[PDB]
Amino acid sequence: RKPPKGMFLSQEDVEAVSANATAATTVLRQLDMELVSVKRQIQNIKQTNSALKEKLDGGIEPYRLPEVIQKCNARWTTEEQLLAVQAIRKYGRDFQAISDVIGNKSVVQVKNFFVNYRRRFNIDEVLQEWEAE
Amino acid sequence: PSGVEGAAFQSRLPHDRMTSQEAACFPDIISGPQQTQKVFLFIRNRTLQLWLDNPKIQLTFEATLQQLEAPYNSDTVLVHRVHSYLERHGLINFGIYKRIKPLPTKKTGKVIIIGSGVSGLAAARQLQSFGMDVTLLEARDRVGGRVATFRKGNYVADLGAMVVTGLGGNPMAVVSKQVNMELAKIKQKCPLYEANGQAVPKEKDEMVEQEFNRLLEATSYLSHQLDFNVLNNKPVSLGQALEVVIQLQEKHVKDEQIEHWKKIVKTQEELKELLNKMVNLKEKIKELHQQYKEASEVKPPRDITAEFLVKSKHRDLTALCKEYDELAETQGKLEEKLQELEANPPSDVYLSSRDRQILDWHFANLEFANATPLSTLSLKHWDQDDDFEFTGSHLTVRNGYSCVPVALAEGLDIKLNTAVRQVRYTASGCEVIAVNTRSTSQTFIYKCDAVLCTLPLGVLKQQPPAVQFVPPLPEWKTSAVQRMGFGNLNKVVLCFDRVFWDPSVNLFGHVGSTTASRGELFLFWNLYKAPILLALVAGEAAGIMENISDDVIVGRCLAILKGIFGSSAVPQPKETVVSRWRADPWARGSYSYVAAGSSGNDYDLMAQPITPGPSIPGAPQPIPRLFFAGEHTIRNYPATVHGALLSGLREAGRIADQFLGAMYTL
Ligand SMILES: [C]C1=C([C])[C]=C2C(=[C]1)N([C][C]([O])[C]([O])[C]([O])[C]OP([O])(=O)OP([O])(=O)O[C][C]1O[C](N3[C]=NC4=C3N=[C]N=C4[N])[C]([O])[C]1[O])C1=NC(=O)[N]C(=O)C1=N2C(=O)[C][C]C1=[C][C]=C(Br)[C]=[C]1
Repeated sequence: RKPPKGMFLSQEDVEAVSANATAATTVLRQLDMELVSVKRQIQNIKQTNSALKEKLDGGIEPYRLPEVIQKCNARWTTEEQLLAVQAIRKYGRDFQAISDVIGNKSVVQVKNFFVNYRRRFNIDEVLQEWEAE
Repeated sequence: PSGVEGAAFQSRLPHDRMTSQEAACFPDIISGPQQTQKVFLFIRNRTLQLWLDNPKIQLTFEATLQQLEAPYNSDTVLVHRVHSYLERHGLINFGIYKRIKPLPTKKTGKVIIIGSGVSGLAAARQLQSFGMDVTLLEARDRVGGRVATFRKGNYVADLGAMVVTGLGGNPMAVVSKQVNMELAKIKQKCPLYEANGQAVPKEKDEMVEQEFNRLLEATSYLSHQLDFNVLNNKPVSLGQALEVVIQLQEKHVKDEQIEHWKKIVKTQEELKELLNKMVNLKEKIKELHQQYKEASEVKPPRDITAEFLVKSKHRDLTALCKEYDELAETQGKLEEKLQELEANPPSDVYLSSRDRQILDWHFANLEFANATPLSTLSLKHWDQDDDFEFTGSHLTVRNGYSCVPVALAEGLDIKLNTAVRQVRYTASGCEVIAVNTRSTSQTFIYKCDAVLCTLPLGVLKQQPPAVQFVPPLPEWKTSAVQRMGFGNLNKVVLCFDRVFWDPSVNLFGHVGSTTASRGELFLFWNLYKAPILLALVAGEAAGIMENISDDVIVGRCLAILKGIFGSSAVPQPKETVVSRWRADPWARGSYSYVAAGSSGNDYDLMAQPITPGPSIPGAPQPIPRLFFAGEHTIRNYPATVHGALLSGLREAGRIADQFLGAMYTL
């Protein structure tokens, strides 16, 4: 029914190795080589990759900036509102970023802000200036 | 199986079915009612049993009826027909029995039998008992032909056949009861020893073997499923098939390694992408921290755009650190996932140098068994005789196989030292012209009704002809003779004054160094009472080694034997013999095989008798005159003693039918 388990033999594969006297040792060399021709290319990329690991040397440790650990808040200070308005100019609709930047405002308060002050801060205008970049 | 059905089996017959040959003797029965068929069948089996249970004395129609029971011993016309059929075709009363009904008063018809092989001998005894006048012509100064047994002092070794292949349904079983044979079983434990003389270890041994068996199965698959039987006109040999299978097993081992390492680059090529995105992150991160520091200079209280800058760069920065952290996350995983792949690769090779050398010994054993290079066997057909394998374990003839021919020979008219040279067969009869092998100009002429030819196929093959047919055999016969294969296989008999091998071990193999020499002295047999070792030359070696002198051979031998058992365990041998069957003019080989481009059907062609044309034109078509028996004429049991012996039983039947008529078929 089927070739004794393991043993490999398929219709096309067989016509391939019998086409002439040395198709035998031809298809076996084209593969012996495709092997070295990939083993080499590994050892190459291995060295390329081992250079890059030298560049990432020591990680990014000495450039981290301590955590902005700080609680939320309900009132908008004139301070906060100005920071907000600028974040919008620079971050568009990324309410997440805007939040982090202002510091003590939740990703929601932010979107709320967007509607209440939309009127007085021409937030339409601010957004379309960000869009124009 | 056993009982009355035990017999039918032990007689190579189906117990619950009528054979092709019964259908012809008994067409009335088999075309008739399912009911009588069973009566026939029972009578047959019971009669066989009767014979089998006591094959040391003749079994008569008298004694048979005697021991049957009603309802079956009612129709005595039938029981007679049956006992007669079995007697004629040699299923009962064959070999060496004690005869009850004495030998016919005057004899009828005259048969000249060529060759006193086991087949000839077997035929001769049959016809003689059937009341015919028989004479055998034998070129050699002894009987048994390809059953030769070296005898000297106490040394006894066969350079001919030496194995009996299992008593389950073998006629030799019957014979071994009739004749003094010491049958001894062959313990199939066979240690191999590498070229250097170091025993190959169980780990390898068993794993190589089963690859061999797996390789054979493989070839069978190519033949029956993938229909790989002809390669641009040339028909495929088993060797061709085996190579194509091994090639494909390499081609796979490679295909593996490729898409393994090919699966590594693809990963490295990810690690590379990562590290680039990861470097250009450090770049920006480094370059931002700078700016943040600059904008942090501007000492508070700042206006808000300057505050915004500080706050904003501090996000932008930590934001990109979150990114670079996760890329260091990935980096770590990709990097264990390469210790994964680098740790377990697939297999390095299909077979090591040392493996494909042991596998060769296995291929050697297979060549030994077919007497030929695997590159000559027919793929489709080489093992057609398979389903007829006897049960029971193989044996050897401790006191030498000749004991059998010598016993069949007893009471027969045999002319030794008589080489047949021409067979003339014409409408009114045959004449056979032999010469004396000793002084060859001295001539002999034997005239007879029929000629039974047991010339080995090697002999029938010779160019120019060693025997001449007049008129020549028809092209349908001679083509069967080209087409069939006649192999070769030699023996070396080593006679020592002491055992120095493992006494309890029957055989052990030497592993040659090359494919080309895998046949050479590859296997030794411990078989006999005296200290004799027996070594085989098989396959491509067998033929080549015939052109090398005995001394050189016995040398290469002792060497191999010292290499195993230690350089001074092994004395000079007291007596040595070296067979050369291809060179032996009355054999010209060892036994047949199914050559590529043949088929078992050629064996049937080999056996069909020849019928000479008319003398006077428009005289009626005669009787057939020339008959054939022998190892090469028995489709289902070729190349064997039992198989010859049967072919001879067969012809005696067919000859009697022709010349004494067939009473039982009415
Ligand atoms: C060779 C051989 C060896 C070495 C081994 C073996 C063998 C072989 N095998 C086989 C047998 O042996 C055979 O087959 C038989 O024997 C055969 O028989 P036949 O047919 O009968 O034939 P022969 O015998 O040959 O006879 C013939 C005769 O003839 C004569 N001639 C010729 N010519 C002439 C004459 N005459 C007159 N004139 C003229 N011209 C001659 O001389 C002769 O005699 C085997 N088998 C078995 O069974 N067993 C064994 O063991 C064997 N061996 C081995 O080892 C192996 C094989 C086998 C196979 C298969 C099987 Br299943 C088993 C085994």
